[PDB]
Amino acid sequence: TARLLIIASIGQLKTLNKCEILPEERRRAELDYRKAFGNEWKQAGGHKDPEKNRLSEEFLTAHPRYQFLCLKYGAPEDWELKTQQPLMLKNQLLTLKIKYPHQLDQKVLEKQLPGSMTIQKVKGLLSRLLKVPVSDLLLSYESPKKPGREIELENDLKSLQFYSVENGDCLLVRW
Amino acid sequence: LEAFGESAETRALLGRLREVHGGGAEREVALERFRVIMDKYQEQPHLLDPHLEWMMNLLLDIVQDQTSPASLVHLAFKFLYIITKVRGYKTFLRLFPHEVADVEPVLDLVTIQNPKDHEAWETRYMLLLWLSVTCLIPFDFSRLDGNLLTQPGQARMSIMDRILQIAESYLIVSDKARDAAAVLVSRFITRPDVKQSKMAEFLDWSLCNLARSSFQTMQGVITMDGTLQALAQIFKHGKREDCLPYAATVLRCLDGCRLPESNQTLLRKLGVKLVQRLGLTFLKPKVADVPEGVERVIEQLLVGLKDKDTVVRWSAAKGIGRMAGRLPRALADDVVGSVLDCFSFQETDKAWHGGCLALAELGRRGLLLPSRLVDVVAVILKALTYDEKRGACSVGTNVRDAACYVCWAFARAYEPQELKPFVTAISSALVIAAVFDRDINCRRAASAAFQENVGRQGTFPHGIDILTTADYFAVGNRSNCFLVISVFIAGFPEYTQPMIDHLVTMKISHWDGVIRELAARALHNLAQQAPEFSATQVFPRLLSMTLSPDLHMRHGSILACAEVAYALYKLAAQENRPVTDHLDEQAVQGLKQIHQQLYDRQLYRGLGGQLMRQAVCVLIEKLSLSKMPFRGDTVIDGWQWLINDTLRHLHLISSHSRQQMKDAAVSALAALCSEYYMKEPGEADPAIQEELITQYLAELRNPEEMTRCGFSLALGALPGFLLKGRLQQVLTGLRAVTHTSPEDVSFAESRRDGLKAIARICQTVGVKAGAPDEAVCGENVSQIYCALLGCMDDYTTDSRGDVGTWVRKAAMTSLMDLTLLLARSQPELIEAHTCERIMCCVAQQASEKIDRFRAHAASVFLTLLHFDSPPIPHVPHRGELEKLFPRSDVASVNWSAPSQAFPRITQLLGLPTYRYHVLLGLVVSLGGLTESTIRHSTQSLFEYMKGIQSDPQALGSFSGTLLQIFEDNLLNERVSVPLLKTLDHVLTHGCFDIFTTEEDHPFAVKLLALCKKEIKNSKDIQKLLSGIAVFCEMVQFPGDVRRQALLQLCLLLCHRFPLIRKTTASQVYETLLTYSDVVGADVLDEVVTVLSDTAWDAELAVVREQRNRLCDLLGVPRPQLV
Amino acid sequence: MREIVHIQAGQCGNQIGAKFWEVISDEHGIDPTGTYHGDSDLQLDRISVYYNEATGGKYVPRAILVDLEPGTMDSVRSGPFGQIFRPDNFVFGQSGAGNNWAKGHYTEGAELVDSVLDVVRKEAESCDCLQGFQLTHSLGGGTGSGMGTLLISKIREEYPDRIMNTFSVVPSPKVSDTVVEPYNATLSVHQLVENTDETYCIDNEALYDICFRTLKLTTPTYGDLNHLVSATMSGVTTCLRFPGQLNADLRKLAVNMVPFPRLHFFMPGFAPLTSRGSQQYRALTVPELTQQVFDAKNMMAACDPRHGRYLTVAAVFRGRMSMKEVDEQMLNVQNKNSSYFVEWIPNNVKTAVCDIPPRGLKMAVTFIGNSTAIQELFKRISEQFTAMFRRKAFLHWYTGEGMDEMEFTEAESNMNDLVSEYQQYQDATAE
Ligand SMILES: Nc1nc2c(ncn2[C@@H]2O[C@H](COP(=O)(O)OP(=O)(O)OP(=O)(O)O)[C@@H](O)[C@H]2O)c(=O)[nH]1
Ligand SMILES: [Mg+2]
Repeated sequence: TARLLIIASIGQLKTLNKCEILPEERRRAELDYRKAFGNEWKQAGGHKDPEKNRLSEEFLTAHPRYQFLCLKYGAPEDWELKTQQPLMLKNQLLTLKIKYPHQLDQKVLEKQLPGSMTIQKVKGLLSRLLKVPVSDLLLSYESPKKPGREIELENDLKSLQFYSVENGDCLLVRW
Repeated sequence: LEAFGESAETRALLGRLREVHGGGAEREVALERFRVIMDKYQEQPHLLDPHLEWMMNLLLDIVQDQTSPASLVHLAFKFLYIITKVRGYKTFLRLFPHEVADVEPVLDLVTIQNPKDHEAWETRYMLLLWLSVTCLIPFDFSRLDGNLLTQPGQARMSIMDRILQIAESYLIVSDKARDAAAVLVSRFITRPDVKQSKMAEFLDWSLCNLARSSFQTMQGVITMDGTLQALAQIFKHGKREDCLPYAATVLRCLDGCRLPESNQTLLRKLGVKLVQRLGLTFLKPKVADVPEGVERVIEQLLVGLKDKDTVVRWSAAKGIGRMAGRLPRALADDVVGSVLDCFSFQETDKAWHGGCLALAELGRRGLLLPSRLVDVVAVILKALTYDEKRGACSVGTNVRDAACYVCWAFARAYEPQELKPFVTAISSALVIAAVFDRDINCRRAASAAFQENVGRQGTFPHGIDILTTADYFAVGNRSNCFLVISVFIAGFPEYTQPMIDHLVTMKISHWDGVIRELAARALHNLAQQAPEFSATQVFPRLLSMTLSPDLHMRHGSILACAEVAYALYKLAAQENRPVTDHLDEQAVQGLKQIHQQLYDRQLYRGLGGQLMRQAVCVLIEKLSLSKMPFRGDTVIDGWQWLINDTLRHLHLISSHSRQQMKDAAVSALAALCSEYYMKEPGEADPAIQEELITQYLAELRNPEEMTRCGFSLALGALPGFLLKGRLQQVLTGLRAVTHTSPEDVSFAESRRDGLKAIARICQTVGVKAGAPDEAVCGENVSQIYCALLGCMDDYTTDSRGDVGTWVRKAAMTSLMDLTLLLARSQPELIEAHTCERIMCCVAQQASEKIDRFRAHAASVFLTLLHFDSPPIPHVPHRGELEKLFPRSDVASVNWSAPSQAFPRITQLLGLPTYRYHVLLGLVVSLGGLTESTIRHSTQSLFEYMKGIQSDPQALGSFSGTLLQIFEDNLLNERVSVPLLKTLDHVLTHGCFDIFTTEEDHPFAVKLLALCKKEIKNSKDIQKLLSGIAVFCEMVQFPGDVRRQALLQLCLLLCHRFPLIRKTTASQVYETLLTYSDVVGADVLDEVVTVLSDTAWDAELAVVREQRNRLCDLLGVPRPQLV
Repeated sequence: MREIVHIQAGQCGNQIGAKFWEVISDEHGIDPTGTYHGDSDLQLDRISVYYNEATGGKYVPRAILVDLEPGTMDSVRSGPFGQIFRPDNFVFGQSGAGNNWAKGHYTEGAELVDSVLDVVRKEAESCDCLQGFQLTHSLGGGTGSGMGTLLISKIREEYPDRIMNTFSVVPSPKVSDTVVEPYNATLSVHQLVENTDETYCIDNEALYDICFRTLKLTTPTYGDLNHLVSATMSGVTTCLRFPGQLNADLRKLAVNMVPFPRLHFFMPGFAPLTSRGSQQYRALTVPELTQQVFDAKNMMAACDPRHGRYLTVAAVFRGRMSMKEVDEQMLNVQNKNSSYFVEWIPNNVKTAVCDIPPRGLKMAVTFIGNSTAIQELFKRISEQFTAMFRRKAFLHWYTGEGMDEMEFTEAESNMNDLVSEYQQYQDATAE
């Protein structure tokens, strides 16, 4: 990780530690230097606009070979400086609404299910709730994106994410 | 297909055009629907002839309306084009309109077309053809224009002028519209007025196009092809006195264009076409003074037969045939003589196809003279047998096709008396080919020619008799032509010696092994219709071919000799005479030198060594099955040796021909031992019986695997009279191999073959009650059953997969072969415990997850259960099994399909004795990896659990059996994860909903401890996930088990692997969302938030606090570091 | 300079080939006129592998169109890129086959095989170093699959030292309503198991499900299936069409991905999944792309790699990324003690890097797996073979042409043996 920076600090370094350097090596080291120092370039007052680029002096003294790379392979985008956060269970849950075409007088129930939840567990939950057998509960869904187009959930070993389920969908239970 | 049974659908689809032309998804759907409906009649579109008009008019009232938008008009023209590709334009355009009021409406539509619009090419195609069907009008284009000086300032352009400017522009395009431009000019320049007005202009344009264009620039080649096609069509559909004036300049330009040397197949074909179109303009049409250009045309068309492509050869042949039909009878002989030069020795096979095509074209018109019969025929006899190998590929198919075509064209080229001299060489050729030809196209090509010959002429020997049997459909299967129809044809004396000669000469020396085997099997039957000719003429022939340097020829000749010997022995066996009556001393003397002439030339090495070994083994088997007179002669000692060496070098044989080699060697050994190793009636030779048996037994311990595999089957093929007092040793030697030793761990094929060998030996000797070392008796029957059952638990799993399963297969076919034997001799030997164990093992091997072994097991079970003569005694719930699998339903069952097997196998749980094994076998499928098998097994298991869920007794016994199976396979990696997954599924389905009522059930109290002991110190990710799921499903049981499961779920939440940490929380969330009574509502909004906010994949030290906090909420004691 | 002769038989095969050619024409930088207006040196670095060198710098494809009817041959000739193809590269007949394997393999197929081999040899002779042959066709039709198998056998007999690739397409009831599609599917599989080196299984049931659910299409047509197939094909041959540090050889790739000569069937996948028209959505990172490409949802086959065993895996990325990132990701995925551990990626993936992403996307990834789960597909059609062969339904169409019930039994036995070998090797120790 440091070697790539050294080659990125010198422009005519064709050999380092008794090892020849190729265009592939030069490009790898130049892409790593931009991937590592993009975030700081935004905070230092950087912007892709060729007339709104106003960087400070400390960032230039620490990275005096970052402006040439900005023109060699363009400036880093906003979608390239957001890779430093992990995931939580809160960010895997899907808020859906439970409906019953046979019983419309019932209230609109809402639940939160994981993304990797199999259809078997959902069927078991519905059976334990409505007290209906598992073999007598068929499952479908509808999305605000595709209205009036019902899909079937005949396979039980699959997950909700495989069926392209997303936040905001609505499940329909029949028996 | 008798009629169009989709009229309403097509009508509705056509009517929906006016309300689907604004759609992009529905438009494509309707197009794809119209295409699949019309493609059904692509092989016989004539059935749609009665409908053409109505559909055409429908599509026309949409493109012939003034309120029609461009998009709607484009779909109608696409449909119109779809009907012109299936019926074709030449036949579908005759119904289009042709009234004088359709000349300007169609030319004006042609003048609003976008040439750069590639999406609307069908529109332009349909436009040009319509404009061309409107140039037939019998009036001058001048009468239609009326007055051109009506528009002051700018005069209107004439209709004929516009059409000339439309054709010239479309004749240089790169889409399919250029082909529609070729059909337009053909009906534009070939009329009177246009001929006098624009013919010179169009000719100058074409001569300029072929004077500036090239075959290298892409657009240049586009300009060349279109111009050549237009010129060819004009010269074809053009008057001969308006054209002949321009034939001199067209050929002079084509000669300078240099087409033969150009690297384009289409350009050369069109060029040859244009050359043959100009050639007939110089001669007068005949109905059956030679300018100099005719010689140049012939010299060009005789060089178009040696082309490298068949598309040009066919055109050259057609041109030669059309030219010969117009020239006088004198030049016809010279043309035929020049065309015959294509069949020279230096000429390649490509030149032969063109020559035969030209000969057929000449014969179709009846131009060949009688003097050309002794020569032309002499060539055809060879063209029908053209089949050479040029390196790695074969050639001769097109040659034989053209030969059959020429033969089919001789039924009208000569009188019945003119061709009377060659009805003995051509009838033999046709028949021979139609019978032995390799390709099916040639065979049916020879079948049609013979039919035409016997129909028109009818002078061939037995024409109707040979045509009735060898018909178009009878010669479909090649196997039927070699073994059946061949004998029927040989029944007559006119098709016996020639066919046998053709088979022994070429087919025996063929390059394909299957063809050689088929020819040998055909000669086997043909020898019956001619024993003397096959014993006095064919046998010396094949015997001399066994000494050939060619490997394939040697193999074929050896096979032919063996088959002829077997046929002669079978034929002689009828009259009760020796086989030596047919073969002479010299013949039986040469059958004792084949193997010594091969072993002395070292012809058993290399890739041909296996083929030579196979041939010699087949020959030895056929000679031993005939009782030949080689007893006492040392030659026998040779044959035997050649067998042993094979069993010693099986690993040298390729992996694609070792099983067949071993089987053939075993069969030869069996045929030899039961013929040349018998001292007296019922006894055997003491020296050989001892030496062979000792050698084979000592060979079983060779560390090599293939050697043991071969010697096993060798022992399993010896006769019964040679084991009258050595069974106690052979059985022990075979059982010593069936055992799995530390060194023979991955040696499964050896035991698989030993089991099969024990089956065969037990079947041969039979049962004799009292004689242990002679036959299967009540003393050596238990040991056999114990050795066979010890190979049923072979679950050896290596880097090659579950190879042990193979052995299990040998245990299902072997154990059967023994049982069925005892019932047919001494049923008392079939003990009750042994039969019950065999049945339970068969049940377990029929409830497996693999589909081909499971299917084999069910068939064996049905065969063992459907045995009534006599009925196998001691069958648990025999009546129950019989009612569950009735004989009527077994006739159609897909045991290999899990759907048609698991619901029928799950019912066996009802029987106590089967309930345990059947479940142990079904656990692997319920917890395997196959998705379809898992689904089917789970469905079939729930369908049976639904019948005993409300029964405390049945459900309790089922749970006890499941837990006993789990305990018996404790710490077993092959049964731990699958059974855990099965338990997880059963718990998720809610089958044990009755035990969840009370507290602390004897079932879960020990199931949880067993799961803990199974998952204690486990690194496998799949095992950890299965354990977590089981511990997250077992929470439904209240009592101390719930608190212990919660403590385990808290312990697992803080595992070494962050993936496990996340999965445990993800599953605990679902478990809490499912069962609400496990946690009260006072501490429920405190658990979900901690599980959703806490990042279980972060630092473990930080997650320990959150995890410990979830132990103070759930009420679980907080563990510590021991 | 390794040249590969492209081939495409049947309507579906011709359409897939035309779509793939039109897709790669925009990536290489060759206008439909037949010239190169590309501005990248990397484009012309390996253009000879699929294009010939003619006068005036005009690039001519190496494709060979073949059919038994002319309709589809005419549609491609007038397509957007119908001029680059040579006029004499179009071989066709008139009657077709009729959804019958015997009529498209033994009669019309063997009748037009001569004219097809003519052009095949004419094209092969114009190559400095021929590497192998590629064919695009289907398995639910007569002409297509029949002529495909016949041409494969002929090229194997005449050129045993050449590699063979077949992007066969498996039919599905949800796309076609023909009853004799199982028989033709079983015969083509039997022929390919004997005369093939690589077979990219492209199920027509997975593509339909993707177009219906993922793309959220009301009534998907062949245009939503051919685009996906062409995208997957372009993603597969990314190394064979552009430079790369990884070995981009076809023979070595097949040898590494064909450890078993009967289990040479490969399931192909590609993320992110896009439709027609709308393709510029966002730029997914390397982790997201690797998670989506190995997902059963982005699989062109109806089988899930998770339900089996990973024998060989080949991954190819394209966009603006360094090999170090892919290596670190792939090494951390298999690390059981890391925070990014999964359970559907083996411990050895042949990763590749490229700097030429497809059109409308900044980054893309392709995956090819020799997993045993493909056996499930082989069992999906087999069941149908039992619901017809036992009843002898439509058997007079095959026996009347020349075929024997002995050919059907042999094909069924071969399929059963293949399935058994797959299921047996699926239970091998992971040492
Ligand atoms: N994905 C896809 N499948 C197609 C397409 N066209 C046809 N198919 C499938 O191909 C199978 C057989 O049809 P084709 O390949 O068109 O037929 P052919 O191979 O030309 O054979 P013949 O009709 O006998 O001449 C069917 O199962 C169709 O569903 C296509 O464009 N895309
Ligand atoms: Mg078709």
